[PDB]
Amino acid sequence: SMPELSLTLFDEPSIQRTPKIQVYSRHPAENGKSNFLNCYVSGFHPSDIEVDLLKNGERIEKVEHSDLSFSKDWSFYLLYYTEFTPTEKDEYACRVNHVTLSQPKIVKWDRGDLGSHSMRYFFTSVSRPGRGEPRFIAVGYVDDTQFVRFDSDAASQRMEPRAPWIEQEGPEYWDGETRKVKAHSQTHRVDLGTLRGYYNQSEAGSHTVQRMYGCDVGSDWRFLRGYHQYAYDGKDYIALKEDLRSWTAADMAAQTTKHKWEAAHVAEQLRAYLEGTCVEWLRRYLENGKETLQRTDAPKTHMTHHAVSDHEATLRCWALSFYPAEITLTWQRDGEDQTQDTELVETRPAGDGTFQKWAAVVVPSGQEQRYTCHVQHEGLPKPLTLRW
Repeated sequence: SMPELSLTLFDEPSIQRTPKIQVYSRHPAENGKSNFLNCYVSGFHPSDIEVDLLKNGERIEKVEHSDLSFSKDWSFYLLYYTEFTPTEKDEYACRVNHVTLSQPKIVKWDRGDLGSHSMRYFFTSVSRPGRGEPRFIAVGYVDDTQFVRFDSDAASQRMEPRAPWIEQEGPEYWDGETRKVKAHSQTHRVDLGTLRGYYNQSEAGSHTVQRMYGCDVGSDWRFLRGYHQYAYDGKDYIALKEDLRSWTAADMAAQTTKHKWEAAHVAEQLRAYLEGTCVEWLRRYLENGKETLQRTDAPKTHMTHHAVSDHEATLRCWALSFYPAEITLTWQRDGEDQTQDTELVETRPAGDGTFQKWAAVVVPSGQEQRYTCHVQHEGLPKPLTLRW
Protein backbone atom coordinates (compact mmCIF):
# COMPACT_ATOMS: atom_id res chain seq x y z
CA SER A 1 0.00 0.00 0.00
CA MET A 2 2.80 2.40 0.97
CA PRO A 3 5.32 3.37 -1.72
CA GLU A 4 8.17 0.88 -1.68
CA LEU A 5 11.22 3.16 -1.62
CA SER A 6 12.19 6.60 -0.38
CA LEU A 7 15.38 8.31 -1.47
CA THR A 8 17.27 10.58 0.89
CA LEU A 9 17.54 14.31 0.26
CA PHE A 10 21.22 14.55 -0.72
CA ASP A 11 24.23 12.65 -2.00
CA GLU A 12 27.21 11.69 0.14
CA PRO A 13 29.00 14.90 1.30
CA SER A 14 11.90 26.48 12.88
CA ILE A 15 8.26 27.57 12.89
CA GLN A 16 6.47 28.16 16.20
CA ARG A 17 2.69 27.78 16.18
CA THR A 18 0.58 27.69 19.26
CA PRO A 19 -2.08 25.01 19.83
CA LYS A 20 -5.78 25.64 19.46
CA ILE A 21 -7.72 23.82 22.18
CA GLN A 22 -11.26 22.42 22.28
CA VAL A 23 -12.65 20.54 25.30
CA TYR A 24 -15.87 18.65 24.73
CA SER A 25 -17.64 15.35 25.20
CA ARG A 26 -18.13 12.83 22.42
CA HIS A 27 -21.90 12.71 23.03
CA PRO A 28 -24.29 15.18 24.68
CA ALA A 29 -23.43 15.02 28.37
CA GLU A 30 -26.01 13.56 30.73
CA ASN A 31 -25.41 12.94 34.41
CA GLY A 32 -24.95 9.26 35.09
CA LYS A 33 -24.52 8.23 31.45
CA SER A 34 -21.09 6.99 30.34
CA ASN A 35 -19.37 9.26 27.81
CA PHE A 36 -15.93 10.34 26.61
CA LEU A 37 -14.14 13.58 27.49
CA ASN A 38 -12.11 14.94 24.57
CA CYS A 39 -9.34 17.51 24.45
CA TYR A 40 -8.51 18.31 20.82
CA VAL A 41 -5.28 20.23 20.17
CA SER A 42 -4.50 21.42 16.66
CA GLY A 43 -2.57 23.92 14.60
CA PHE A 44 0.60 23.58 16.69
CA HIS A 45 4.27 23.13 15.81
CA PRO A 46 6.64 21.57 16.75
CA SER A 47 4.87 18.33 17.69
CA ASP A 48 6.14 18.04 21.28
CA ILE A 49 3.21 18.91 23.54
CA GLU A 50 1.94 18.23 27.07
CA VAL A 51 -1.78 17.52 27.46
CA ASP A 52 -3.57 16.43 30.65
CA LEU A 53 -7.25 15.99 31.33
CA LEU A 54 -8.23 17.20 34.79
CA LYS A 55 -11.09 16.15 37.06
CA ASN A 56 -11.73 18.64 39.85
CA GLY A 57 -8.19 19.89 39.25
CA GLU A 58 -6.41 16.51 39.48
CA ARG A 59 -4.66 14.79 36.58
CA ILE A 60 -6.61 11.88 35.10
CA GLU A 61 -4.29 8.92 34.62
CA LYS A 62 -6.24 6.75 32.15
CA VAL A 63 -5.95 9.15 29.21
CA GLU A 64 -5.18 7.99 25.67
CA HIS A 65 -4.45 9.96 22.54
CA SER A 66 -4.57 9.67 18.76
CA ASP A 67 -1.56 9.07 16.53
CA LEU A 68 0.22 12.30 15.62
CA SER A 69 -0.94 13.63 12.25
CA PHE A 70 -0.86 16.99 10.52
CA SER A 71 -2.82 19.30 8.26
CA LYS A 72 -2.01 20.73 4.83
CA ASP A 73 -0.10 23.62 6.44
CA TRP A 74 2.06 21.04 8.30
CA SER A 75 0.59 21.93 11.71
CA PHE A 76 -0.09 19.03 14.04
CA TYR A 77 -3.26 17.79 15.71
CA LEU A 78 -3.92 15.24 18.46
CA LEU A 79 -7.04 14.00 20.23
CA TYR A 80 -6.68 13.20 23.94
CA TYR A 81 -9.59 11.36 25.50
CA THR A 82 -10.79 9.38 28.50
CA GLU A 83 -13.99 7.55 29.37
CA PHE A 84 -16.02 9.27 32.07
CA THR A 85 -19.49 9.47 33.60
CA PRO A 86 -20.51 13.12 34.06
CA THR A 87 -22.07 14.15 37.36
CA GLU A 88 -23.42 17.48 38.56
CA LYS A 89 -20.52 18.30 40.89
CA ASP A 90 -17.49 17.06 38.97
CA GLU A 91 -15.59 19.66 36.93
CA TYR A 92 -13.34 18.78 34.00
CA ALA A 93 -10.73 20.69 32.05
CA CYS A 94 -7.75 20.24 29.74
CA ARG A 95 -4.26 21.47 30.65
CA VAL A 96 -1.89 22.10 27.75
CA ASN A 97 1.79 23.01 27.79
CA HIS A 98 3.82 23.71 24.65
CA VAL A 99 6.99 25.59 23.81
CA THR A 100 4.86 28.52 22.59
CA LEU A 101 3.11 28.83 25.98
CA SER A 102 4.78 30.78 28.79
CA GLN A 103 2.41 29.11 31.26
CA PRO A 104 0.25 25.99 30.92
CA LYS A 105 -3.12 26.76 29.37
CA ILE A 106 -6.24 25.35 31.05
CA VAL A 107 -9.49 25.16 29.07
CA LYS A 108 -12.49 24.19 31.19
CA TRP A 109 -15.14 21.80 29.89
CA ASP A 110 -18.07 24.23 29.63
CA ARG A 111 -20.60 21.54 28.70
CA GLY A 112 -24.81 6.60 -1.23
CA ASP A 113 -21.05 6.59 -1.71
CA LEU A 114 -18.92 9.63 -0.94
CA GLY A 115 -18.48 11.88 -3.97
CA SER A 116 -14.71 11.30 -4.03
CA HIS A 117 -12.03 9.28 -2.26
CA SER A 118 -8.44 9.64 -1.14
CA MET A 119 -5.60 7.70 0.45
CA ARG A 120 -2.97 9.57 2.48
CA TYR A 121 0.19 8.54 4.28
CA PHE A 122 1.64 11.00 6.78
CA PHE A 123 5.13 10.60 8.28
CA THR A 124 6.69 12.65 11.09
CA SER A 125 10.22 12.31 12.47
CA VAL A 126 11.49 14.36 15.42
CA SER A 127 15.20 14.22 16.21
CA ARG A 128 16.21 13.53 19.82
CA PRO A 129 19.49 15.31 20.64
CA GLY A 130 21.74 13.50 23.04
CA ARG A 131 20.91 9.85 22.32
CA GLY A 132 19.35 7.52 19.81
CA GLU A 133 17.16 7.77 16.75
CA PRO A 134 14.33 10.17 15.96
CA ARG A 135 10.80 9.65 17.12
CA PHE A 136 8.99 8.40 14.02
CA ILE A 137 5.19 8.30 13.71
CA ALA A 138 3.44 7.19 10.52
CA VAL A 139 -0.31 7.07 9.92
CA GLY A 140 -2.37 6.03 6.91
CA TYR A 141 -5.82 7.34 5.96
CA VAL A 142 -8.62 6.43 3.58
CA ASP A 143 -10.81 9.53 3.35
CA ASP A 144 -11.12 10.70 6.99
CA THR A 145 -10.59 7.19 8.43
CA GLN A 146 -7.23 6.24 9.88
CA PHE A 147 -6.47 2.62 9.07
CA VAL A 148 -2.79 1.94 9.90
CA ARG A 149 -0.05 3.39 12.05
CA PHE A 150 3.56 2.94 13.05
CA ASP A 151 5.03 4.50 16.19
CA SER A 152 8.75 4.03 16.87
CA ASP A 153 8.07 4.30 20.62
CA ALA A 154 5.57 1.41 20.53
CA ALA A 155 6.69 -2.07 21.50
CA SER A 156 5.66 -4.03 18.42
CA GLN A 157 7.88 -2.22 15.89
CA ARG A 158 5.20 -3.25 13.40
CA MET A 159 2.76 -1.47 11.18
CA GLU A 160 -0.48 -1.90 13.08
CA PRO A 161 -4.17 -1.89 12.13
CA ARG A 162 -6.47 0.95 13.16
CA ALA A 163 -9.58 0.06 11.16
CA PRO A 164 -11.45 -3.26 11.30
CA TRP A 165 -11.45 -3.70 7.50
CA ILE A 166 -7.65 -3.62 7.23
CA GLU A 167 -7.37 -6.61 9.57
CA GLN A 168 -8.39 -8.89 6.69
CA GLU A 169 -4.98 -8.38 5.07
CA GLY A 170 -2.64 -11.32 5.54
CA PRO A 171 0.76 -11.54 7.20
CA GLU A 172 2.49 -10.71 3.92
CA TYR A 173 0.75 -7.33 3.96
CA TRP A 174 1.87 -6.50 7.49
CA ASP A 175 5.43 -7.67 6.79
CA GLY A 176 5.61 -5.49 3.68
CA GLU A 177 4.14 -2.38 5.27
CA THR A 178 6.42 -2.87 8.28
CA ARG A 179 9.48 -3.21 6.04
CA LYS A 180 8.57 -0.14 3.97
CA VAL A 181 7.62 2.10 6.90
CA LYS A 182 10.86 1.28 8.74
CA ALA A 183 12.81 2.08 5.58
CA HIS A 184 11.02 5.42 5.39
CA SER A 185 11.95 6.11 9.00
CA GLN A 186 15.62 5.60 8.15
CA THR A 187 15.36 7.98 5.20
CA HIS A 188 14.13 10.62 7.65
CA ARG A 189 16.91 9.79 10.11
CA VAL A 190 19.52 10.48 7.44
CA ASP A 191 17.62 13.54 6.23
CA LEU A 192 17.45 15.14 9.67
CA GLY A 193 21.22 14.83 10.01
CA THR A 194 22.10 16.20 6.60
CA LEU A 195 19.62 19.09 6.90
CA ARG A 196 21.15 20.03 10.25
CA GLY A 197 24.49 20.07 8.44
CA TYR A 198 23.21 22.10 5.50
CA TYR A 199 21.71 24.78 7.75
CA ASN A 200 24.58 24.76 10.28
CA GLN A 201 22.23 24.14 13.20
CA SER A 202 23.61 22.82 16.46
CA GLU A 203 23.32 19.19 17.45
CA ALA A 204 21.57 20.31 20.66
CA GLY A 205 18.30 21.34 18.95
CA SER A 206 15.39 19.12 18.01
CA HIS A 207 14.12 19.36 14.44
CA THR A 208 11.30 17.82 12.45
CA VAL A 209 10.74 16.38 9.00
CA GLN A 210 7.25 15.69 7.68
CA ARG A 211 6.33 13.74 4.57
CA MET A 212 3.02 13.04 2.88
CA TYR A 213 1.95 10.88 -0.07
CA GLY A 214 -1.53 10.43 -1.42
CA CYS A 215 -3.89 9.95 -4.31
CA ASP A 216 -7.38 11.34 -4.93
CA VAL A 217 -10.05 9.63 -7.02
CA GLY A 218 -13.36 11.02 -8.19
CA SER A 219 -16.87 9.63 -7.83
CA ASP A 220 -15.93 6.93 -10.38
CA TRP A 221 -12.91 5.94 -8.23
CA ARG A 222 -10.62 6.87 -11.14
CA PHE A 223 -7.37 8.75 -10.57
CA LEU A 224 -7.86 12.48 -9.98
CA ARG A 225 -4.71 13.79 -8.26
CA GLY A 226 -1.46 12.61 -6.74
CA TYR A 227 0.62 14.31 -4.07
CA HIS A 228 4.01 14.03 -2.46
CA GLN A 229 5.32 16.76 -0.17
CA TYR A 230 8.19 17.12 2.31
CA ALA A 231 8.70 19.76 5.00
CA TYR A 232 11.56 20.69 7.32
CA ASP A 233 10.80 22.43 10.63
CA GLY A 234 7.21 22.98 9.58
CA LYS A 235 8.09 24.79 6.35
CA ASP A 236 7.76 23.66 2.74
CA TYR A 237 10.89 21.89 1.54
CA ILE A 238 10.04 20.06 -1.71
CA ALA A 239 6.79 19.03 -3.34
CA LEU A 240 5.93 17.03 -6.41
CA LYS A 241 3.95 19.17 -8.81
CA GLU A 242 0.45 18.43 -10.10
CA ASP A 243 1.82 16.94 -13.33
CA LEU A 244 3.72 14.32 -11.25
CA ARG A 245 6.84 14.96 -13.40
CA SER A 246 8.54 17.99 -11.82
CA TRP A 247 9.27 19.44 -8.39
CA THR A 248 8.78 22.65 -6.44
CA ALA A 249 11.88 23.34 -4.32
CA ALA A 250 11.39 26.06 -1.71
CA ASP A 251 15.07 26.91 -1.11
CA MET A 252 18.54 26.06 -2.35
CA ALA A 253 18.82 22.92 -0.20
CA ALA A 254 15.60 21.61 -1.75
CA GLN A 255 16.97 22.67 -5.14
CA THR A 256 19.92 20.33 -4.60
CA THR A 257 17.42 17.62 -3.68
CA LYS A 258 15.39 18.35 -6.83
CA HIS A 259 18.55 17.74 -8.85
CA LYS A 260 19.33 14.49 -7.02
CA TRP A 261 15.76 13.25 -7.42
CA GLU A 262 15.55 14.34 -11.06
CA ALA A 263 18.74 12.46 -11.98
CA ALA A 264 17.35 9.37 -10.19
CA HIS A 265 13.93 9.60 -11.92
CA VAL A 266 12.12 9.74 -8.58
CA ALA A 267 9.12 11.45 -10.17
CA GLU A 268 8.78 8.75 -12.82
CA GLN A 269 8.67 6.06 -10.12
CA LEU A 270 6.33 8.08 -7.91
CA ARG A 271 3.97 8.74 -10.82
CA ALA A 272 3.54 5.00 -11.35
CA TYR A 273 2.75 4.55 -7.66
CA LEU A 274 0.41 7.53 -7.32
CA GLU A 275 -1.33 6.84 -10.65
CA GLY A 276 -1.54 3.07 -10.30
CA THR A 277 -0.59 1.25 -7.09
CA CYS A 278 -2.06 3.95 -4.84
CA VAL A 279 -5.42 4.01 -6.62
CA GLU A 280 -5.60 0.21 -6.85
CA TRP A 281 -5.13 -0.19 -3.10
CA LEU A 282 -7.54 2.67 -2.42
CA ARG A 283 -10.19 0.83 -4.44
CA ARG A 284 -9.38 -2.43 -2.63
CA TYR A 285 -9.76 -0.73 0.75
CA LEU A 286 -12.99 0.98 -0.30
CA GLU A 287 -14.45 -2.38 -1.30
CA ASN A 288 -13.35 -4.22 1.85
CA GLY A 289 -14.45 -1.40 4.17
CA LYS A 290 -17.60 -0.70 2.12
CA GLU A 291 -19.98 -0.77 5.10
CA THR A 292 -18.31 2.36 6.52
CA LEU A 293 -15.95 3.78 3.90
CA GLN A 294 -18.77 4.08 1.34
CA ARG A 295 -21.34 5.38 3.83
CA THR A 296 -22.03 9.06 4.41
CA ASP A 297 -23.26 9.95 7.89
CA ALA A 298 -25.40 13.08 7.65
CA PRO A 299 -24.91 15.61 10.47
CA LYS A 300 -27.26 15.38 13.42
CA THR A 301 -28.19 19.03 13.89
CA HIS A 302 -29.83 21.12 16.58
CA MET A 303 -29.73 24.64 17.95
CA THR A 304 -28.92 25.97 21.41
CA HIS A 305 -29.84 29.38 22.82
CA HIS A 306 -27.60 31.21 25.30
CA ALA A 307 -28.57 34.58 26.77
CA VAL A 308 -25.56 36.51 28.05
CA SER A 309 -27.63 39.63 28.83
CA ASP A 310 -31.23 40.82 28.63
CA HIS A 311 -30.61 42.38 25.19
CA GLU A 312 -28.17 39.85 23.68
CA ALA A 313 -28.49 36.15 22.85
CA THR A 314 -26.19 33.61 21.22
CA LEU A 315 -27.62 31.03 18.82
CA ARG A 316 -25.41 27.99 18.29
CA CYS A 317 -25.96 25.65 15.35
CA TRP A 318 -24.61 22.18 16.10
CA ALA A 319 -23.59 19.50 13.59
CA LEU A 320 -22.76 16.19 15.28
CA SER A 321 -21.82 12.64 14.35
CA PHE A 322 -21.19 13.32 10.65
CA TYR A 323 -18.85 11.70 8.14
CA PRO A 324 -16.83 12.67 6.13
CA ALA A 325 -15.38 15.74 7.88
CA GLU A 326 -16.08 18.25 5.08
CA ILE A 327 -19.12 20.35 6.02
CA THR A 328 -20.40 23.91 5.63
CA LEU A 329 -22.36 25.79 8.29
CA THR A 330 -23.63 29.25 7.39
CA TRP A 331 -26.01 31.77 8.92
CA GLN A 332 -28.64 33.80 7.16
CA ARG A 333 -30.69 36.69 8.49
CA ASP A 334 -34.04 37.45 6.86
CA GLY A 335 -32.98 34.95 4.20
CA GLU A 336 -29.70 36.66 3.27
CA ASP A 337 -26.15 35.66 4.13
CA GLN A 338 -24.86 36.89 7.48
CA THR A 339 -21.18 36.81 8.42
CA GLN A 340 -21.00 39.75 10.81
CA ASP A 341 -21.10 38.66 14.45
CA THR A 342 -20.67 34.94 13.71
CA GLU A 343 -18.20 32.42 15.10
CA LEU A 344 -17.21 29.08 13.57
CA VAL A 345 -15.16 26.38 15.29
CA GLU A 346 -12.64 24.18 13.60
CA THR A 347 -14.18 20.82 12.72
CA ARG A 348 -13.14 18.31 15.36
CA PRO A 349 -13.19 14.54 15.87
CA ALA A 350 -15.76 13.00 18.19
CA GLY A 351 -13.45 10.00 18.72
CA ASP A 352 -15.82 7.37 17.27
CA GLY A 353 -14.91 8.07 13.64
CA THR A 354 -17.39 10.94 13.21
CA PHE A 355 -16.89 14.70 13.33
CA GLN A 356 -18.39 17.69 15.08
CA LYS A 357 -18.71 21.39 14.36
CA TRP A 358 -20.75 24.34 15.52
CA ALA A 359 -21.45 27.84 14.29
CA ALA A 360 -22.75 30.72 16.38
CA VAL A 361 -24.35 34.10 15.80
CA VAL A 362 -25.00 36.87 18.30
CA VAL A 363 -28.49 38.34 17.86
CA PRO A 364 -30.75 40.87 19.59
CA SER A 365 -32.91 39.10 22.16
CA GLY A 366 -36.38 38.61 20.68
CA GLN A 367 -35.12 38.49 17.07
CA GLU A 368 -34.02 34.84 17.11
CA GLN A 369 -36.55 33.81 14.48
CA ARG A 370 -35.01 36.08 11.79
CA TYR A 371 -31.94 33.83 11.75
CA THR A 372 -31.46 30.46 10.08
CA CYS A 373 -28.55 28.03 10.09
CA HIS A 374 -27.79 26.27 6.81
CA VAL A 375 -26.02 22.91 6.85
CA GLN A 376 -24.37 21.51 3.72
CA HIS A 377 -22.94 18.00 3.87
CA GLU A 378 -22.61 15.38 1.19
CA GLY A 379 -24.65 12.99 3.34
CA LEU A 380 -27.65 15.31 2.89
CA PRO A 381 -29.56 15.20 -0.43
CA LYS A 382 -30.51 18.82 0.21
CA PRO A 383 -29.04 21.35 2.65
CA LEU A 384 -30.71 21.62 6.04
CA THR A 385 -32.26 24.79 7.44
CA LEU A 386 -32.63 25.23 11.20
CA ARG A 387 -34.48 28.04 12.94
CA TRP A 388 -34.98 28.77 16.63
